[PDB]
Parts: sequence; C-alpha cells; structure tokens
Amino acid sequence: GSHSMRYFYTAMSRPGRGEPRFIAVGYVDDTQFVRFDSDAASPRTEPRAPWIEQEGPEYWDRNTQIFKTNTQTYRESLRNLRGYYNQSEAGSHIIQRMYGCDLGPDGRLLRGHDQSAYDGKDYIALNEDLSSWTAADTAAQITQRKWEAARVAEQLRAYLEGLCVEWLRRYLENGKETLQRADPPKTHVTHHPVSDHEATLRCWALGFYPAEITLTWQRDGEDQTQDTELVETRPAGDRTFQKWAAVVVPSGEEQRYTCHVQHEGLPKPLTLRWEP
Amino acid sequence: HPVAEADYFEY
Amino acid sequence: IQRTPKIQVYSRHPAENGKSNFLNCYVSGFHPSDIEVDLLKNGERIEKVEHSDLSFSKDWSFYLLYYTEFTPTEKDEYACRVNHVTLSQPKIVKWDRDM
Repeated sequence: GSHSMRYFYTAMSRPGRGEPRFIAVGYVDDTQFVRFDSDAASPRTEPRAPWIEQEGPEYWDRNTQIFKTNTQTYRESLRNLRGYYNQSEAGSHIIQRMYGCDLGPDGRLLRGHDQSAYDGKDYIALNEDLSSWTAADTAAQITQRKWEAARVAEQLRAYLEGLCVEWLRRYLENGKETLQRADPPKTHVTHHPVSDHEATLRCWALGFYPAEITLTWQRDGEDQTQDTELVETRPAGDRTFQKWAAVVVPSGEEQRYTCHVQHEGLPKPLTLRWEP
Repeated sequence: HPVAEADYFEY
Repeated sequence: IQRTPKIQVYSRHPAENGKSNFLNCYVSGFHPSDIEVDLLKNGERIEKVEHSDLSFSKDWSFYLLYYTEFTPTEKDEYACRVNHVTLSQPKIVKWDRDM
C-alpha cells in the first residue's frame, strides 16, 4: 500500500513556568514509533514501537542530539514570532511543525511536506515543489525571507527525497508484519429504538488498521450524509481504530438502509444491514 | 529519522 | 484562537461484564494543547490513568488518548472529566457501551 512518515513538533511557551516545552513524535502511517519530550526527567528519544527498538545507539544518540538542538532553536523561534506579532511576554504561544514524506504503492516518493503553524494557524509551508514557500501573513514573510536567504528549502528537499524515504522504507521492512498489514474492520449494525416510531441504526467498525475508513449509510441506495451522525475515528489503544455512523430511521423502514464500509483491509467493500 | 536543522532554521 | 476538545469515552474491546478491558477517553480537536483529563469510577477519580504522547492532526488541533484497565459491571458507572481553557467548567462525558 501507500505509506508515509511524519514528525510532529510542538514547541510551547509558558511564561513564568520555565522555558518552552519541546516535544517531537514520529509516525509511520498511524503508528507512532518515537517520542522526545524536553520536560522528561532525562530527555532522550524513546522508542514507541517494537520494530524501532532494533536501531543502534548511534540512531538514538543522533535523534536525541537533533531534538535537544531543536529544543533550543524552537525557543528562539518562539521569541522571534512573539516579536513578529508585537505580542507581550505574558502569553503562552505554540509553534507546531509537521513534515515528512509520502510513498506510493511502488515505494516511490509521491511528495514531501513541511508545514508550520503558530497558535494553531497556518504560518509557513514548503510548497510541493520542495523549493518555494507559502507564507500566511507578513510575519511569516519575515521567516520566509530568512529561510530563502539561508536556503532552508534546499535542505528540506534533500532530506525529503533522500533520508526521509530511505528511513521510511527501512521502517516498513522492519515492521512489515504490522506496518504492511491492513486489519479490516469488524462490523455490526445495532438497533436502538428512540421512540415508538423511530430507531437508531448504528453501523460499527472495530479493530481496523490503518485509521482511514469510509463508513456511510444509504437509504434506498442514496447517501444520507446530512442525516448521518458520524463520530471521529478513534484509537482503541491496541493499534486499531474504531468508528461508527448512526442514522435515525422510521420504525419499519430499517431494511431500506444499508451501511457501506470501505477500508484498505477490505478487498470487497461491505454492505451491511440491521439483522433482527 | 528526523531532519537535522541548523541555527539558521530559526523562524 | 482557541478550539474546544471533542471527547469520546469507550472501551478498547466490546464490553462484557466481569471481563477485564480498557476504558478510553479520547480528546481531540482542541487548541491550545494544555488539557486536564480524569477518568471517573462512580464519580471518583481513577488513580493510575495513562495517556498517549501529544500529537496533532492535519488541522493543527491536538489529540490525546487517556486510558486505564477496568472491569465493567452492570452497576459501576464510568466517565471522563475534561477541562480546557475553552471550558468554563469541567465537562463530564459518561461511558455508554453503545457509543
């Protein structure tokens, strides 16, 4: 299948409560495999998936050096952004960054990403060309000018087309029994009367991986987008995800409704109905 | 594996 | 500037009374990242609750999974209690095994 690697950085200031926290987590698809937290008793890069544990000390040391360096750099960046927005020293602020690479089903680079946000709003992003920037405002234009001056984009491109893909492929091989295994959803439809003449049909998908899934209800073969209550896909805590979609239907009309499930783990898409 | 930044990677 | 958390409370496995399981509270879609989450058993804070590492979605909103082992029964009530800067007071969501 297609696969991706992402690192997610959160740098958060907290005036009066010490220096800004820096936390980095790394993912392959929906599987976290590393963390680094500057607030840890002894901050170091820690494994969070069994298949990464085989990496040698050089790997962990390299990672930790990078994250420790970032802990410092991102603090300066937070100071800089505070100034770019003429903000007071009183408030907490957050830089977030997500970056990494996407592979297609042939294992080839589909595209790279490097995106940053400030206080939850898009700040600056590397364009798909891996060569130019999109800055959200005149503050981010200052960063852009700095990054253009320092040829940051060229270094991200080198990483994204090189190390990023190389390591992702390595992880996919090392963790192939899980990372390259799609677990299809276990499905059932439940029925709950909400009144004498309406009932809830809830279509459940449990135990699936990866998280991407499509769960819809149709009535007489027509999508019921507006009338469907769809919960956010949620982690079970055992690597798998859960989701449900519910419709309230007129009593007696239950068989006009079909739940449709699309998941990578499904060679054939499911059509389910309530089975009384 | 993450990307190595420099000091000029500051925002 | 700020986004209030979504909250879901649910079990890792289908709930079966007297069978050990995991109670989950998934908080998501919030910003900024500071958040307080307690799992409750009959209204009282459960002590040994673990959580996932801070990460975020493509829209920059944060999410965390808080979880603990539990053995559901017919009469024990479970819930998740969440506070965030966006909430004037803590929000309590009850565990409903059909949700």
